[PDB]
Amino acid sequence: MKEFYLTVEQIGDSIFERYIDSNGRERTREVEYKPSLFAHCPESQATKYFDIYGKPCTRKLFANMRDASQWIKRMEDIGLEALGMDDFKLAYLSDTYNYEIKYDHTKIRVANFDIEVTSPDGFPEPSQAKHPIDAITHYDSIDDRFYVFDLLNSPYGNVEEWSIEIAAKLQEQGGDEVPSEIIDKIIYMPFDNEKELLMEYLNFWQQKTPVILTGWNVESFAIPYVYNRIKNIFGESTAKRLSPHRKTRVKVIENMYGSREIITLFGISVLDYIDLYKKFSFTNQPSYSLDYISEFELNVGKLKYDGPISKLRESNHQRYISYNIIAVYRVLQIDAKRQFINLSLDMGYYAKIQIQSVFSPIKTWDAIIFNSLKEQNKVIPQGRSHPVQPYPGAFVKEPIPNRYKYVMSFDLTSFYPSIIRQVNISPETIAGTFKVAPLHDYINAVAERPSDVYSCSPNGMMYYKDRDGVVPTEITKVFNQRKEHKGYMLAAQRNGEIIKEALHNPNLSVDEPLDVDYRFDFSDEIKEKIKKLSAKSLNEMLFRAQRTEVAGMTAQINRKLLINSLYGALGNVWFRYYDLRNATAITTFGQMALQWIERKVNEYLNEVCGTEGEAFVLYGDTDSIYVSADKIIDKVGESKFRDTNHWVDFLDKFARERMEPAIDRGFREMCEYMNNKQHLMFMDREAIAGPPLGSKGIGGFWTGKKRYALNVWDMEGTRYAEPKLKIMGLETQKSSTPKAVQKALKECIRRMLQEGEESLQEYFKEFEKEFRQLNYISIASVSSANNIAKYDVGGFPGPKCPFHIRGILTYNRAIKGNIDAPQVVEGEKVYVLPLREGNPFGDKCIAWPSGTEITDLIKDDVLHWMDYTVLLEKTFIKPLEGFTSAAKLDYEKKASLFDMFD
DNA sequence: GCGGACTGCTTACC
Ligand SMILES: Cc1cn([C@H]2C[C@H](O)[C@@H](COP(=O)(O)OP(=O)(O)OP(=O)(O)O)O2)c(=O)[nH]c1=O
Ligand SMILES: [Ca+2]
Ligand SMILES: [Ca+2]
Ligand SMILES: [Ca+2]
Ligand SMILES: [Ca+2]
Ligand SMILES: [Ca+2]
Ligand SMILES: [Ca+2]
Ligand code: NA
Ligand code: NA
Repeated sequence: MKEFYLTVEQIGDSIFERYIDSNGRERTREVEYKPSLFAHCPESQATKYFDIYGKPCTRKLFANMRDASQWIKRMEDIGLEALGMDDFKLAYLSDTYNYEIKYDHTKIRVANFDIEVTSPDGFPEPSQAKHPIDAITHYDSIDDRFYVFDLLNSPYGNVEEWSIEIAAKLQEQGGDEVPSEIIDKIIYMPFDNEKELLMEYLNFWQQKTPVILTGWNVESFAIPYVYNRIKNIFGESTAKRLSPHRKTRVKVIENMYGSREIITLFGISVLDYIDLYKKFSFTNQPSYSLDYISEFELNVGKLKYDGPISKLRESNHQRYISYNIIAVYRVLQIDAKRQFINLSLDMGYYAKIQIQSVFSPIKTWDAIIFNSLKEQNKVIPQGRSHPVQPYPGAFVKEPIPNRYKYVMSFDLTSFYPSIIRQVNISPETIAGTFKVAPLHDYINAVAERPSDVYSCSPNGMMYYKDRDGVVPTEITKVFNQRKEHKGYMLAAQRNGEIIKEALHNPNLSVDEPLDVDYRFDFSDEIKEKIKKLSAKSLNEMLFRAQRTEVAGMTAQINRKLLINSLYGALGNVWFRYYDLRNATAITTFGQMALQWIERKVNEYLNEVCGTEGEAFVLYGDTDSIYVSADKIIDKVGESKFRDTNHWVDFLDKFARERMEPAIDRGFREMCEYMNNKQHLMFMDREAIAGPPLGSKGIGGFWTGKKRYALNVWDMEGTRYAEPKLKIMGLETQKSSTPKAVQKALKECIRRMLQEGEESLQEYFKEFEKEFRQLNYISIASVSSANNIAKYDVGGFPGPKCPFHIRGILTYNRAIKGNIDAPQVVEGEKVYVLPLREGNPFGDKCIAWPSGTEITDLIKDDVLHWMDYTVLLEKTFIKPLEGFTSAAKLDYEKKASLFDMFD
């Protein structure tokens, strides 16, 4: 096989590289890299290098890397540009690996670990590291083993060895329910004392030095605590053994009171899974405890234990260790589903960066573009200092707040990247400019054709139609990867519905789940068998179909993020190719493209459906149009339909065979208008919404911009077994909205759209009645908690103190001085509850860390003074009033003169 | 007292 790097670092005039050789062995080489930078030279001076603009450049080799840096600084003083890749690690990887990297992940040592630190002094600050580490579970992906380091003797209690026999038993058997599939992969190691533990961990660390280091909050807690604990005990020199190059860097962001440190272990790529999750999951959770996320992602039970964590080791050391092992495994399970590690490796080796740089799309694109330009023997420009400037973006149509029975939406495939490719927008493809007419002139085609020679954007920019651009070239390749993975995803979704249909007629028999590749559509042979299988087989297949879809989702939605982030990078002053001319060219073209096709779609419908002058497009956001399909249905009449599935098939056929061609013609013309390089405005049909046939449901409604709900039957080819609700922006979709209210509001909407007003009022009356019996957690609001100290004036709310921040200050007073009572962490999210007047807490509300039960110290008191009617009004009533008034409905039966009867 | 205009904060949707 071909060789591939693992981690690269720059230390002085040396580059430290860990890599896998052509035989598969992990090695480490120190290279005194001689980097080359460039400078402009006379046109006379013959050369092989030219900048992206065609200006000749002379290559300049350097004795070492510090020399290349001192030269960059000297060129600045002179006021001349120093071209080339300034980040020498990237240039080295580019040189050393001048080919597409095919990596073997089984050769990459990915390490998952978690530590336990017992502390009566509240949360054990990693900077201080004053409490003994009493447990470490460390999973190694090469060995496929869980290495457990267990401290039996501590100043905070002496315990017996942990039993793997008891750990394997069910909770109900007094066991700990460690998953049986890892029982044989656990390697247990007890220790007489902490020094022996920590020293044995260090030697284990060296024999199996992790390349990728992940876990839950390992960067924020585990890593800095282990580093600082070892430093306090064995001195810094030993604490540096965590780095394979013995070099670490302690970045200080102490954050007011206390000390927060950002420890960087050179030679190791740390990918904290909480950071991978926040960037790549595309969810917003009310809590980010591993327990909460595990339950959300895996549908597993919450790791239950009796007392506080600070006493779990002494009271139940057996469970203490078991939960530490399980926690490590939980992250592995989440990754097996989400596959963020795999995505990071993909993006990492594709771009040729340090793996941990996948968090930075700008670094990612800097490397991709640089490597692309390096092959054509081209020299990249120098990064410049730019001032930030506010510039506009997408167009959002203001909707008329109302109900909408039949709705059909259309969306443009990868809008902004397509625009980049269509117009050939790139730093080096700029041809010139032109005098612009107001945007509506181009939209209405009243303006004059900008150019007959170049590709144009209505922001005034012109680009070459015949030259290939680095940005369009590289964005196209990643986009092609995205289209591939989305196809796999959607096929699994289509197969997902197929299983859900067969689950209506399960076949009582003992069978095994069929061996199919869910990334591809089911064959007729496989389809036929599906309707002849049991429930044990079908439900297992539904699981695998969804795991395939999730794997496809991760792959497609994050390559989508990467390419959209390239557009965004063009508007960031830290990007090497920052250029508002290009950034605006994208957005302004985008604004034109949308409102152009709004007019074109209106015209095609007004005549072909008779009534001319009526607005069919009711809403639009950036690149979508929501078409009112009432008149389309009425032109045939609803009577000519067998069932709901019939007219859904009808519109599906109507949009596919009639609408889309007209839209294509509209974008063919616009492409010609702007004289673009290639037509790539592909608007396919999105959703098909409407009430079930012959029902009293309203189908859908809008309350305003980015706030609507639709009863959808088909979405991008996928025909749902049961109609799925498409809700955007409404309170049901916000993490700040309490769980029970999310359900209640959603059920209100479902009835609103599917069943009608009468059903809504029936469910409303019932919910209001039983509302007060809901668990307090499920009806607590959620909010991020920033700048707490900023609003903390002597334990009391300062001026303009936010509601939730007020709730926190109330909480701090209620648990004053009482250590071991959980503290609210600056930046994390909190649950919020209103309090009735005259409560002993002395404030409008209270707040405590989300994902947790409020401390027993005050829990019983809080449950009493909960203001239910306030919760009902603010969180449930008020948003529901918004929905109903907009759709012109009532959640409560109004008073009539008929009320005078019995 | 209390609603309307404004601002800070949070969280959604492209
Ligand atoms: C979601 C999102 C969109 N956008 C911009 C660029 C997108 O082209 C435009 C529309 O995004 P979307 O229409 O939501 O998705 P997409 O068009 O990019 O690709 P597809 O629809 O096939 O899934 O909005 C961003 O800049 N950043 C984002 O995070
Ligand atoms: Ca723990
Ligand atoms: Ca159980
Ligand atoms: Ca000993
Ligand atoms: Ca789109
Ligand atoms: Ca869209
Ligand atoms: Ca099409
Ligand atoms: Na972090
Ligand atoms: Na069947």
